This record gives sequence, structure tokens and C-alpha cells, in this order.
Amino acid sequence: TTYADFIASGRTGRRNAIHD
Amino acid sequence: AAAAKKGSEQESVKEFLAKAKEDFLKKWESPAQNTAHLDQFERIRTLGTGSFGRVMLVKHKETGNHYAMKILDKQKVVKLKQIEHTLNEKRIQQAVNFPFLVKLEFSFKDNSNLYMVLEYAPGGEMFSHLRRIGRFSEPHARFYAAQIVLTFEYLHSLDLIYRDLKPENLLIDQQGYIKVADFGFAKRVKGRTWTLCGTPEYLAPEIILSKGYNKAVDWWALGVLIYEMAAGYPPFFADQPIQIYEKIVSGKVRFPSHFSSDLKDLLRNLLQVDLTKRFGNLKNGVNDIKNHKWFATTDWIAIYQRKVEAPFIPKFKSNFDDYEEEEIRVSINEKCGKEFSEF
Ligand SMILES: Cc1cc(Nc2cc(N3CCN(C)CC3)nc(Sc3ccc(NC(=O)C4CC4)cc3)n2)[nH]n1
Repeated sequence: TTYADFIASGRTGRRNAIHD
Repeated sequence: AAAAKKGSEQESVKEFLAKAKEDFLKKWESPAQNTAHLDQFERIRTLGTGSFGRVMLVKHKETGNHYAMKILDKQKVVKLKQIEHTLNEKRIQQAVNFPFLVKLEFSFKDNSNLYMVLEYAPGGEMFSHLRRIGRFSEPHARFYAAQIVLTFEYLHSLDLIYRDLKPENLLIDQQGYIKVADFGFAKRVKGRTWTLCGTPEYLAPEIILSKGYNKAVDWWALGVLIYEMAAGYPPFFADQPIQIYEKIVSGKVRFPSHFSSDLKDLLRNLLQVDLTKRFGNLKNGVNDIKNHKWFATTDWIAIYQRKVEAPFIPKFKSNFDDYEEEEIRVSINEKCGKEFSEF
């Protein structure tokens, strides 16, 4: 499931902004 | 339809916004400055860290009021080439006034650091509640989404672009209402701007494609947010930013089967690559959003007035994360004096 793919991904925690 | 229409309720909006702009401009042109000092604050604990330093829970000794104090090491801001963004952040944040925006209560600086004393929200940020619960029901997500729509109506009328909408940046207060916290990429600009900044999952395609962009990027980000709140995951995710960007610029979005048909129609008009067709960027501006079907049950004035019953109220008592705590060291020499003189 897409939810299972998300939960298993490396981007489930707080995401940092880029400014390069 | 109802969106391409005046005048009685649209005129009240106009009047509110004109008065708000007058208020804002006085503060924009004469910013509050050096309004506290570090020793007025009892540092209780670290709440989180950003790239420039810690955010501490503090207590103002003379009022016993609690705040979150964002500390910015001036030297790290310079190395990261974020001087002008930092100056924007503070100049804008002290100047705005809206129920759903975190107040900049005091600011000051010393030899080493910049200090931003912000309104404390006892509920913490939405990100945490969202990840824990999994996803929000449509009415729940609609409630928060409505507050962002009004906040964007307010900020945009002032020529501000926000540029960092995401659950991480939205605080839940004691009434269960939202406060937008982080003004790090906020900018005042009439017309177009070019800085590649924001958070990968939330970037409009015109940002990724170095096209030069305006406030319509905020509207796209609202699209990502609504989707994230209701799905429990972002409409474009992957393990690496570059994989995310290809998904954003491809022009394709799959919706979960539980999304109502109204929700999907709203999101298709928000997550639109074509600026010519993106809701919020058309002749009717924000009204295309406000009079959309998905929002038909939303009483906007009641939202603004905080009359609507919040779906979730934060437990108040332990629950805090533990960080290693260390004393603030203030250098005996002034760093980066010139660069931050206006702070
Ligand atoms: C600014 C602010 C932060 C707060 N409140 C809180 C509260 C909190 N809590 C931890 C979890 N319990 C369940 C609730 C209290 N955790 C954080 S963790 C945190 C720390 C900083 C930021 N954001 C910023 O500092 C933005 C302005 C740059 C967001 C969350 N922040 N009120 N006001």
C-alpha cells in the first residue's frame, strides 16, 4: 500500500528546508 | 460562479484588509527592536534545534509568561548565506498581526546570537500529531485548511509570500487552533522572485524549474498540505529530493480511494502545474478556493473569530523530548555587527 511505502521510507521524520 | 462575485461580503474583506495593511506598514517601516535582554528570561528546556541554534522554552521573569526563544548563532547564519532571509524573517514577523500567526513578542541580540522570543503554543506542532494519528478526517483537515486559507489571504494582501508551509511549521494552540510559526523564508515582494528555498515535498514545479515565481507557490503548498493531512502521506514522496522533484514536475498525482470527489477536485485545481489554471492564481484570487464545494460547510467569519469547535484539544498536564542541555556562551567580542545592524 502507498501508506506502507511511506512509513517504510526515509522521509517520515521532520523535513529540513533547503536553501541550497 | 459565487467566486466571480461581489460586493457586500467582499467589501467587508476589503475594509478589513485595508485597515490591516495600514497597521502592517507602520511596523514594516519602523520595526520594533532591542525589546528585551537575555537575563530577563529563565531558560527551562530545549524544545528543538534548527540549523542556526536551539529553540528554548523560557519564562519571562517579570511577567511569569512562557515563550519559545529561537536562538540564532550569527556566524552560522553568515556561513549559510541566510543574512537577508533572517532580516526578512524578523522584520516581517514583528510587523504582522493575525489570529493564526505566531507572535514575535520580543527580539534582541548580543555579541554572539540573535534572539527571537515567540508565542508559546502548548500543543506543539501538527507534524507530530499527524504522524502519530496517521491521518485526519476530511472535516478535521478542512478546519485547519480553512485557517491557512485566511492566513494566506492576509499575508498575500500585504505582498508577503510565506514559502515554507508544512505540518512542521504549524503549531496547535490551547483552543485547538493553528499558528504558523516559522518566517525564515517569508519575503515582501511585488512581482517575482527567484530563490530556490522551501522544503522538497512542498515545492511548486516553477521553483524546481528555476522559473521565477510569485505567491502562487503558497497555493500549491496548501494543496500538498491538505493532501498530506487527509492521506497521512505527501502527494509526492521518495527517498531522495531529486526523485521527489521528478514526481512534482511530471504533472501526475494519485489520490487515495477514501478522498471525497470534492476533495479531489479541489486538489487537482491546487496541484496544477499550469499557473494559468491554478486556484488562488486566477481572476477571482482566493474566492475560487473559498467558494469551492469542499468548503461549502465552512463559515469563514466563525473560523476567524475562533467560534468553531476544534476537533482536537491538546492534553495539558513528562511528554517533552530530552536533549543535552548546556549554558549559552556569549563571546566577549561582537560578531557580524554590520551584517545584522538592523535586527
Ligand atoms: C515556537 C513554539 C514552539 C512551541 N511549542 C512547542 C511545544 C512542544 N511540545 C512537545 C510535545 N508536547 C506534547 C507538547 C509540547 N514542542 C515544541 S518543538 C518545536 C520547536 C520549535 C518550532 N518551531 C520554531 O521554532 C520555528 C520558529 C522557527 C516548532 C516545534 N514546541 N510554541 N511555540
